[PDB]
Amino acid sequence: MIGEVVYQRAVMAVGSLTINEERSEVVDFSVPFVETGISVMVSRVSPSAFLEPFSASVWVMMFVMLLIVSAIAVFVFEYFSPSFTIGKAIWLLWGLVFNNSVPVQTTSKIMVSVWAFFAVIFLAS
Amino acid sequence: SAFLEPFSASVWVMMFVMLLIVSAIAVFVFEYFSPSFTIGKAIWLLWGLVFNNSVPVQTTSKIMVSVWAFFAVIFLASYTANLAAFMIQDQVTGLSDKKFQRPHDYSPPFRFGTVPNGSTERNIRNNYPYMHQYMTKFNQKGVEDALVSLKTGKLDAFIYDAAVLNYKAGRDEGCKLVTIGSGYIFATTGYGIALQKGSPWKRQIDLALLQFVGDGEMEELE
Amino acid sequence: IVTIHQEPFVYVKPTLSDGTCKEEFTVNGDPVKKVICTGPNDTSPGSPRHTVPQCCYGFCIDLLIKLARTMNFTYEVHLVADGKFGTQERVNNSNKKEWNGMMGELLSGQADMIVAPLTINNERAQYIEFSKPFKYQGLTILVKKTLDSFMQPFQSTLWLLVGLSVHVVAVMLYLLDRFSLSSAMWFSWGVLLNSGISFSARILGMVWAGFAMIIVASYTANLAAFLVLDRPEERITGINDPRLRNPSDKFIYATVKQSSVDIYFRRQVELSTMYRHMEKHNYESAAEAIQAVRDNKLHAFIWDSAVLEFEASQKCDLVTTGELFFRSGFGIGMRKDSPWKQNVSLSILKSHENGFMEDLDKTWVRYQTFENMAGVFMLVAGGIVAGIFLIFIEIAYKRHKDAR
Amino acid sequence: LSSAMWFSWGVLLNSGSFSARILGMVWAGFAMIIVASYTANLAAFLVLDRPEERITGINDPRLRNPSDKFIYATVKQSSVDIYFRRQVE
Amino acid sequence: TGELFFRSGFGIGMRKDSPWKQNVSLSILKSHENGFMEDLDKTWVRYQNMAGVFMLVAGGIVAGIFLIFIEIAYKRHKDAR
Amino acid sequence: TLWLSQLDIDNMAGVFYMLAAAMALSLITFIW
Ligand SMILES: *[C@@H]1O[C@H](CO)[C@@H](O)[C@H](O)[C@H]1NC(C)=O
Ligand SMILES: *[C@@H]1O[C@H](CO)[C@@H](O)[C@H](O)[C@H]1NC(C)=O
Ligand SMILES: *[C@@H]1O[C@H](CO)[C@@H](O)[C@H](O)[C@H]1NC(C)=O
Ligand SMILES: *[C@@H]1O[C@H](CO)[C@@H](O)[C@H](O)[C@H]1NC(C)=O
Repeated sequence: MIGEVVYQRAVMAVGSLTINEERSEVVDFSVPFVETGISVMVSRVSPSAFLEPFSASVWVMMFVMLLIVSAIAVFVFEYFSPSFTIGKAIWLLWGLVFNNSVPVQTTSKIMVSVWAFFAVIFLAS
Repeated sequence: SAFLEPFSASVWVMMFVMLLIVSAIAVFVFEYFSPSFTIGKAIWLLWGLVFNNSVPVQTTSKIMVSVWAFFAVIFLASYTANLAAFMIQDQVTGLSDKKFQRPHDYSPPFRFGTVPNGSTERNIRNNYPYMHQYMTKFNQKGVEDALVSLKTGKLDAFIYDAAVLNYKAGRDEGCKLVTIGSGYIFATTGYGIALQKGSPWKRQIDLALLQFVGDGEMEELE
Repeated sequence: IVTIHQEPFVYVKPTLSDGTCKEEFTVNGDPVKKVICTGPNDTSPGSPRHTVPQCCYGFCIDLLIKLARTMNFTYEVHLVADGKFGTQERVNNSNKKEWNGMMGELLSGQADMIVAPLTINNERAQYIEFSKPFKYQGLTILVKKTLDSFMQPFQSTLWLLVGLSVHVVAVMLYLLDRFSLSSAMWFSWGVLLNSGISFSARILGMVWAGFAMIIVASYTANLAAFLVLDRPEERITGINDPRLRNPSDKFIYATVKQSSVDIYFRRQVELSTMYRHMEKHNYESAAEAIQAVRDNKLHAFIWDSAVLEFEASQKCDLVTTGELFFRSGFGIGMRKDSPWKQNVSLSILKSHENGFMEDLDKTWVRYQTFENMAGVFMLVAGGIVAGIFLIFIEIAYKRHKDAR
Repeated sequence: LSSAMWFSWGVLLNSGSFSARILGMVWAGFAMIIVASYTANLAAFLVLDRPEERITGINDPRLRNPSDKFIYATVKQSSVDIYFRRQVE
Repeated sequence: TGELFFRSGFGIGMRKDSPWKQNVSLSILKSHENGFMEDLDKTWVRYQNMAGVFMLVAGGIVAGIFLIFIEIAYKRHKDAR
Repeated sequence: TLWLSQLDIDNMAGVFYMLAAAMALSLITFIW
């Protein structure tokens, strides 16, 4: 088409041809009306779950919060004895975080057991 | 009401007879698996398998209730999903309702108005005498006055042209005003164009209008 | 007067031994007016054409009776021998835009007036005059209308994998017992499935808590996917649907014959590719197209909105798609020399204004588990018998071992 | 007294003679309906964008219908002014 | 917000009688051919609810587990004076 | 304009993470 225009065989040409330095110098052109250019075409719950793309994208504040809340619960459970810390408190907490624990069981333990409400609220959220 | 089809379980056919038979089957299998007490233990285990958190109740005979527990928890999850899918979201049903005949027989006095010197009043004059007489109490000076009266609660309904009411409902601020559903128009007609009788312009005006309708030139304007 | 066969409007039935039809009352209790109508037994070509008189009735004949009562008309009902609405078609003699079908019969002088669901068309209006329409309706499409995979929509091996997880904990509990039996696997199976089943206890608690949280997370992932997501599979939006705009042999759709829809498509030169595939799926009448759609021969059938919605109400297996396009209304077509145009228009307007059309609509137009859980119920019911049978077998085996 | 309330809350709040037990089992079963409804309501109110989903475009009803509650304008007599002045609708 | 409308391009304002218009257009086309505009865009233009409720609930529960406990302890002391 | 579910691999990754955490916790019991 460009060669046809060059040798006076075509006064006007419209064939969706591109505009570059070489074509512009050889033959004149008017104001473009459609955006175009050089591009590359390739083939087009799938993303990551249980991680930053799913929830807790920053993945630091919540990560430390879920541990410090358990630490505070263990500390207050120890302080409420007047039971014990470390293994017993950790086992009790990890048993009360969910409502399907069988081997989990005056008023201090019952008062700490209200953390099951927080656990179920967190599960619902 | 409650525990019916409107409440949940939009099917409501299979489960309302399935629950009793599955409970009976569970009782029978648990009383057969003694090598126990039917009322004292079978029903308790059935309730403990229907929902996870329950009362602390207890060879492979008692082990094999895991399939029933899995079926029950799957049924509960499916019920929750169905309720979630059903919880995501109109009584005149036309001019034949009894309210238009006896507006004053209800506890709240129904107040409907029209615009006189128009087509609606002319139609209702020759079709419903007493209804028109009651309507004359709530005459409106214009479309805007009736619209603001209906929006503010002064009027309970407004009878008028279908196209104007549809336009107002579609572009209403807040979408607090709606027409009588869709297709409930009493006297479905059209606007058209008025011409003098015997004029020689109708013979081509009608053809041009029908050509425009056929060519699709009317849709974009609408 | 000649009319065309249309089930929502013109019911045609064979007559009884006396040449008439049974006198019946509608659901509302009103009499069903029927008339004796002359027409061919089979309008399709290549058939033993017999002009036996059938019995025809419906909304159109009721409107005709009303018009005759209001105008002292002595109607003579006739049926279109061609069996089509008719338009300008080229059959022979080169350039010949001659009307055929009902329009051709009216123009030939055989018919004096037409009462039928005849869509108002500009080309028809050029040579015929249409009175004020008695109803308004457009064009839509008719098409036959998720959680069957109760276990897994895909990757069914997961049920095994989580089961393998039980192993990777069961053998664990034995090891702690050796460096401190047989119920570890049973408890692992029945911990989430409630059925009543120094640091070793702590490790057991933590490991089973992790297993339980993994299981509940998997169950939430599986069930929360079964949600409000659309159950229908890509319902036709309407005339602007890209699938309709891109004709293909995999998804075929066409009209019935050279009706007003065909004329509208002919005028719309944009859908040139649509016409080529449309011409290959024509049908003799609307009933054949409806049957083909019910038989899944046609993916979708484009036709008048009123007929399609009436058929959808009558046959719930087929549903209507598309909002509205080519909005028009049925009207009475008469020759330009007929002096009844003003009378017919006034009578139709008066009848529609006085609520007669509402009564006509009510009498004729206005009319009236699965693998989600039944599959798993059947599976568990079948498995219970096998389970109790194997329980009896193992009890007998234990008794034999004890006796020996 | 007081211990009975804690005992009942241990079942209601998932914290872990037959005449009372038969109705207690029904109460425990119904207690799960409350939490299921709470979870369903939270999911329904969380999956839906409560505020407006931004401006769709030129044909947005907010832009096509002027209102002091939602003001919108250009800066000055720039190219946007000429582009709008070209259109008449 | 908004996908796109009134798409156009930024132009170099020049007078009609200015003889540099063709040279400017050729230079711009040559520069954009090799990606100079892309490099300039990269160097100048191409630059870089749940938490709140979670924190509120965590604070509420950690406050309650102590406040309700001390209230119950005071009640026990009153009942066992 | 006119012319022109269930779990995934990361769930298994999280399962691996929790299994590793459980093994790390149980190492203390094993050595004891
Ligand atoms: C309607 O017509 C009556 C005469 O019957 C007249 O008094 C009244 O002003 C008219 N109202 C309007 C809004 O034109
Ligand atoms: C038809 O209309 C004319 C004028 O409107 C009227 O004189 C005539 O009586 C009408 N025909 C019948 C049969 O009523
Ligand atoms: C109806 O009109 C015809 C005119 O063709 C007349 O002979 C007949 O008497 C009319 N019937 C009645 C009931 O007026
Ligand atoms: C434009 O570029 C050409 C390149 O050869 C040059 O000869 C010409 O002088 C330039 N135009 C002006 C006004 O300098």
